[PDB]
Amino acid sequence: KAKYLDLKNFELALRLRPFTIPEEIPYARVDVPRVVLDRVTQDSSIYFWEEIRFREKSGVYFLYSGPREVFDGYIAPAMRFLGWGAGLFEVEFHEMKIDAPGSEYSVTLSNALPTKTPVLWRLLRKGGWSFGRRKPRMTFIAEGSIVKNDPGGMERLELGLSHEVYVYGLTFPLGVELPEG
Amino acid sequence: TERTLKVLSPLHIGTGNELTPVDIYPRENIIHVLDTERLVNDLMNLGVELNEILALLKNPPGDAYIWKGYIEEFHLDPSDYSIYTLKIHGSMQIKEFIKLNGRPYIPGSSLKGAIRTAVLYKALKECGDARAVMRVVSKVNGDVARDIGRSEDVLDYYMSFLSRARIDRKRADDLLEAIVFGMEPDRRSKIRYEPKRDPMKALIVRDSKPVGRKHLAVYHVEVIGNPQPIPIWVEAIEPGAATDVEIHVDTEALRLNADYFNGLLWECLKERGEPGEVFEDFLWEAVDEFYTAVMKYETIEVQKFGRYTSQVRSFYASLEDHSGHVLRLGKTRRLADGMPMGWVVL
Amino acid sequence: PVCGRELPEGKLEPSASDPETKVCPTCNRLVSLGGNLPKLLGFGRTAKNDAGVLVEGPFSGFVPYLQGGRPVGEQILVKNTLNPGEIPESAQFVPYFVADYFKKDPKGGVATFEELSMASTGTRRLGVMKGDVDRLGEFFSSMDSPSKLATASRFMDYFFKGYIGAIIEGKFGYIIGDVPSLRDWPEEPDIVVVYAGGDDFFIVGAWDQIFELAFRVRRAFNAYTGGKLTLSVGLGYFDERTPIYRMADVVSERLDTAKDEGRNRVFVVGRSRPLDGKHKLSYEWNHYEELWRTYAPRIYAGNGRLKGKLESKKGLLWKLLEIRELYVRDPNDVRWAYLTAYLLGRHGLSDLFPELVGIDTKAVERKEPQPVYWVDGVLKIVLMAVRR
Amino acid sequence: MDRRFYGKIVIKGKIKAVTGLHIGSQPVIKDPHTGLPYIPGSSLKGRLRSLFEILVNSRLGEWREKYPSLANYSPGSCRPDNQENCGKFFNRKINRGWIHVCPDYETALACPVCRLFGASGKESNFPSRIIVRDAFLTKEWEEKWRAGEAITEAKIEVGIDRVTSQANPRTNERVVAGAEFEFEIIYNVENTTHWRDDIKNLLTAMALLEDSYLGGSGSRGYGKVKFIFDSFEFRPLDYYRTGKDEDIVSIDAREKSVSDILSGFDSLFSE
Amino acid sequence: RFYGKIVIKGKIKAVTGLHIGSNPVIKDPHTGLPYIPGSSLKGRLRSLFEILVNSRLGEWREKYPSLANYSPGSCRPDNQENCGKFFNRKINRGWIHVCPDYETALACPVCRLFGASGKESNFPSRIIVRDAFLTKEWEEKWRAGEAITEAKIEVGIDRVTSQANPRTNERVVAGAEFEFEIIYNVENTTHWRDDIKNLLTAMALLEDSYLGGSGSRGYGKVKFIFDSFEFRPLDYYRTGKDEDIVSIDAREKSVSDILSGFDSLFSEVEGKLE
Amino acid sequence: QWEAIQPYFDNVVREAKNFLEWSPNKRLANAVTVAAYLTSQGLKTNQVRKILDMARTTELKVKRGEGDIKDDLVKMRYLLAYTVGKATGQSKYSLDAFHRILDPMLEVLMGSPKKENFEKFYDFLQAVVAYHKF
RNA sequence: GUGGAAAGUGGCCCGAAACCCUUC
Ligand SMILES: Nc1ncnc2c1ncn2[C@@H]1O[C@H](COP(=O)(O)OP(=O)(O)OP(=O)(O)O)[C@@H](O)[C@H]1O
Repeated sequence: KAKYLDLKNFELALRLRPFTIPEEIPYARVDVPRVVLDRVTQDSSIYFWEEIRFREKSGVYFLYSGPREVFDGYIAPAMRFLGWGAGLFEVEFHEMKIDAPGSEYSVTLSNALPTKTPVLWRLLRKGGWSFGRRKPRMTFIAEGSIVKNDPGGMERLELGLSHEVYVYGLTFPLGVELPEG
Repeated sequence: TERTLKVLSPLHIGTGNELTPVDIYPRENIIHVLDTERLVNDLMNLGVELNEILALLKNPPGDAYIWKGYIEEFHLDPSDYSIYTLKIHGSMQIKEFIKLNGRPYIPGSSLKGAIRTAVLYKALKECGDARAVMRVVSKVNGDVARDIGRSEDVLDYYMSFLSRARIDRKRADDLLEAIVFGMEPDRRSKIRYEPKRDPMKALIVRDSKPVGRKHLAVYHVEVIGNPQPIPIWVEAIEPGAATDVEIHVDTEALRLNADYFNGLLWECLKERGEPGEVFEDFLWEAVDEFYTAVMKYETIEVQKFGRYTSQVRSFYASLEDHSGHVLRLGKTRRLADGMPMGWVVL
Repeated sequence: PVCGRELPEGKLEPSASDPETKVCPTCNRLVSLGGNLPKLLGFGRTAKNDAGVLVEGPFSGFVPYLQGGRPVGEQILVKNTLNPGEIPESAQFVPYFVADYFKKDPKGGVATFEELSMASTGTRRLGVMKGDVDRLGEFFSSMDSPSKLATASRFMDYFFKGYIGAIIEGKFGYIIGDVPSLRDWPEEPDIVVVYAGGDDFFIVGAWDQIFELAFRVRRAFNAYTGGKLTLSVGLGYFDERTPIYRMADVVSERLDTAKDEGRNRVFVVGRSRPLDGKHKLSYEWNHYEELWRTYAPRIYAGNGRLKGKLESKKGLLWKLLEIRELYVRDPNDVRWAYLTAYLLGRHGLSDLFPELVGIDTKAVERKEPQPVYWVDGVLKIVLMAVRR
Repeated sequence: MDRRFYGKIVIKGKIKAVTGLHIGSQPVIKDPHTGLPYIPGSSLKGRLRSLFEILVNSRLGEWREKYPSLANYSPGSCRPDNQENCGKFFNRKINRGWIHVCPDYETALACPVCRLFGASGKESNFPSRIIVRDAFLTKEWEEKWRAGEAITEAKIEVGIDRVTSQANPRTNERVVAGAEFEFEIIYNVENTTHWRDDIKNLLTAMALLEDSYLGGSGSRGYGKVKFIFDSFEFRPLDYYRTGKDEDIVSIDAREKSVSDILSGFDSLFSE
Repeated sequence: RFYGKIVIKGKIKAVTGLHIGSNPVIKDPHTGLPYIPGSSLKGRLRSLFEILVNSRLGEWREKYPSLANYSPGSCRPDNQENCGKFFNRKINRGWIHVCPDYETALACPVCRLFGASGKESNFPSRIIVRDAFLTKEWEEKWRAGEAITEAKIEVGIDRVTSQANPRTNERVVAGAEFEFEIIYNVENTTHWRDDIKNLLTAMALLEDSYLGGSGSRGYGKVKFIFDSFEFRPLDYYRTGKDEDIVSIDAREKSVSDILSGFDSLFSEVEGKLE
Repeated sequence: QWEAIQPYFDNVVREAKNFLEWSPNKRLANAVTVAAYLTSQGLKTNQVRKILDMARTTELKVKRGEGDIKDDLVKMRYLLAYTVGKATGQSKYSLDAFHRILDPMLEVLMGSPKKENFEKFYDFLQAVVAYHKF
């Protein structure tokens, strides 16, 4: 059940210290049995299409390690552009701090497409239609593994549209001292 | 089916939420029934309560004279707080007539009950023999029917079952009503009154129109069978307050669903042809038979009244000279000034 | 659409169904394997390019040894027996055990979900059970010989590969005894073992027998290890058209929640709970079997019919959940034990819930939840049993 | 096969019930917050539908070509033969009772009850074309309940049978005689020739409900609803798409004895 | 292009409650509250509008030119897709309207306001129906109890035995504002006026028909009291200190908002227009 | 049958007449015993049913009907003593046990208290009712 | 340049059947 941790149990979940797991996880992966209807008559057709569902005061966040000029020029206007119903969205910027020790080998914090450098990593498989024609499987490292033998795994160009879709996967470090391996 | 209900005798229909001596003020033999909510609401302001006085009604009852004439110390109105007035025929509690926004009316459930008793009477009378009862009781778990077959009529069967042992109320009350009006095989008494079998659901008895309050009064009651103190007074309708009523028959219920309806009334009314036609004549003639047989009991019960009074004789002389249907809404000694209680003609 | 193998080219071939949906060759072979799965006697491990090779492997293909054939690839994987019998003296007879039990249809083949949940005594819902043996990884860091490890693994695996078909078939009744009995345990149950092996076991079927199977498996396993080990079990009830991946991701989360919150506990039905860490979603087995010995024979008769007192007043137990929702929305208030008696006084049933009427100080002493929290897991399983 | 509506004639109700009203629940039926009496739509719709199909059960012998899909039935009852379809004008085992449901579309499209109260079953399930609003107590009686003068007075009956009358009583808590229930009723209008023989087919049922009861123990009172209409107006698609504050309004003088404003149905009407 | 995201924000009063089901119970996500799922609002809001244009297809026919090859009907008699009656899309039992190509569904007035898919079509729905979520009056009303749902029992009364049977429903309490919202993309500025007039037409088909489950016998009768028409043209995102339209709020009846104040509300948005 | 601890529990409620700022188990732990004495005597429901309707109507007047129960609380206070005066013989010997609680409660609780203050009394009013049957 | 794009948990259902607030 090692899924997610508090920050105070993350500055010392690395650096070889006895962290503690949390349990107040804001998930309701519920099984909403949606639509059944024909325009004239009955329809039976219970097709599920489950979704995620949150707590009373919770919400997603993500990070940004970059210069604030580039943030407020592209991403910060875009994070209020995003706000069938499941696009419910109100944006509130913030700052944060992480203790993050010496940078021999450390976390990626993203989904990751590495440059051939495997160190202790959950594998992922991410589809995505992305304007029509089905994107390939594009094997990924999951959220938070450790590839720090000088990463910089570039974004991958794809095919199918007029202008190319090119998929993310380039990562940013943190600080870990891992025991051995 | 608009019918007209004329009232022959004193008539009393009453809930049990009685009038209290905190409501009565007997004055000049005319009772002004008060409204104590408005009186309490207009006796604190520009008055007194001492934190207790208007809520001091754990005092003993009666004594209306002081209860107005000092609290109305030429300070309140005499009877503006009265909702209505009555007429004393005859200083304690009063049984209230069943009202509707302060207006008396005959409830149709009482009329339906006084008709259905007559329907039970003619159903046991003109069809109660063993060559009409056992033929139906054998169709519904006839272990009762072989006990019926020892007698030539179900009257002696129910006189047996009533005089049997283990008699409670819930099983022994409704059994004759079940045998007449339809039953169901259940493990309790080998039959059970499933009441949806009854053709009385094809009979509709509306509630009456509001009777006028100026023919509403309060009458004395004697019950001369015991030397117990009986200063009992009932709200009542004056004989002469001709009200209206609406009551009819659904032939479009029996005419469709004529198989599941069973029972001794249904068997006794299938005999007279189409049950849509003869049901109304059966209930009217059941009224005409039963409210004459009650007189037949009553014309020898005259010495059993206790008071051989000429009012009872002059009422019985007129009881069988009417152009409608006479009925009855409620030691046998209930009398209002000697007159009987609850006799109306329709 | 069938597999999540999810990267072929146009190699995928539509067959064995309505032939308009293109389908991977693995699941082309696999439904054909299922069509031989009742009559299958074993497999034969040969090279990948022989005759009759149904499935492949990393090194070797397999030939399905049916009831008459004679395959050979120098190894024969024979199912659920130790007598080789009618196989030649050239190949290596390799036995393997599989919990195989499944309800045959009128033909003899495997019943589907729609074929199974029609035999539900109550609502039409599919029961899904997913278990685990508890603290078993610590149990194999304590055996200090290859002999002890071999015995302690083989005796454990023989339960979840050979004993399961005995307990489903109705045996071991001399020690199982009074489990929660929703119905009569039939000759052929509506129980299909999907995957039982190693420690865990995953069994789908009709929920009225899934429920009895959970307690039968637990009490026979309590007999089988002599009480030194325990098993966790998640349970779930779904529609018959519910996808199997949600049907497993629900019971895996439920098994993990019953795993986290006491390690030896069943998850009978998903109940509402407050958020304070004092109300646990799971149930101890000595708690739940106690409760079903307490509240079920008072209010529930046998075979899908309610008790003669609650007969024709069958909307009574529904009102207790509406009562219990007040305790769910707040634990500190005290309206629940009052309105319970307000319900039970109106129907004359004075004695059927003596624990729910008076708030017990014994539970609020040691910060345990109130006795109306635990009874709804005994209510809803009766409420699913007599629903129409 | 088409729904194809253009229409929604509406009637604005006003059922001032006289001589009591007892609709039941778990006692009168106000579950929401403003404790009150109200008539919950479905108790009016079902009492309309069962009474109308009782009329059609006796009067099928003469329509019988008009509404042609009615001619697949008998005026009997499916009570003895306990099959879910028998060929009589009663089918559709709900749990133990029987209601009229045409299990097809095209047989329900012509049926004179089922074209106005909806089908169900295998693959068919006709939309009911009528919309029966929940009748809430009017603002006048709300203001006359805030000022005291209480509504929903109780009433006690007894079971005084023909035995020694130890009659166990039972309170009922009916609504007071005289209660404007602010009713509203909407009928979807589709394909005009299918229309004029529908609301004229509908009101007769309400006329029968004006003679019969609704709401509970109506064999001993508790009915007499008196649908004193208010609107009789019609809301075409010519302003649901473009709302210019215009409408085609009829007259609500007292009532109709038997369809006196049948001529005024088609006053400004083409759809 | 994109010059869009009109926000219709409002409150929907269920005058007789709702029964958006899932005993049948309402959708209750994580706190025990009920809510209108935005799926059901969009779905009923397209059924009413699709049957409106089913009646009205033969006469518009020049405006919205792609809605001319239909000639009304359902394709359930001739069991095939792409049959020119009005609507094919056989899902499992049902038949809904979706234009099977993008080039057609740039002009079908229902389909270009709730989208199209199938094979090689992929039209986005141009609308975002946010789920409505129990505005802060009835949230604080709920905190002291107040019983936000209501168990309501109906029966199937027979006529030959007059028996009955419990069919409980558990609907939402009659009278509850829900904090209703609508977000709409305003691509193709020449389409926009008729488009939001059509969305207001479909919303005006509500308040006179059933939302939410077992309607036509009660259980519907909703009312949109929508306050603030907004606009987010192209400067609310690159900036957002100021400069967006806020319309009149208080007593805007939707059967009167549709045009009797709409062109007095349209012309301010004509002031930006870009 | 009846024993003196039960009128002494009634006397704890009547002499400790203040329950308004007390614990929510001080209500329920006494309300059983109160009703126990109230079911040790007869106290059938239908004469108490006139009281409870005045509670529930004023409870709806609490639930956004007015500011408080100022004038209508008197008829709640009046009708108790009215039922006491109406009660005769086998009832006034018994019904005063229900009477001796609501008058000394509502004495100072006709201080025009808050709706949150009166709700703590209405919960006790409900709290007496079910243990008639239990 | 979003594991996407179109997808009302819907259709049908009287809380109904019977019951004198009255006797001793
Ligand atoms: N039949 C078996 N024979 C040998 N080893 C087994 C068997 N079943 C399970 N195991 C071992 O158990 C390990 C995982 O089991 P599991 O995680 O259930 O152990 P556990 O101690 O119960 O842990 P948890 O309580 O977290 O589930 C595997 O490494 C596997 O080798």
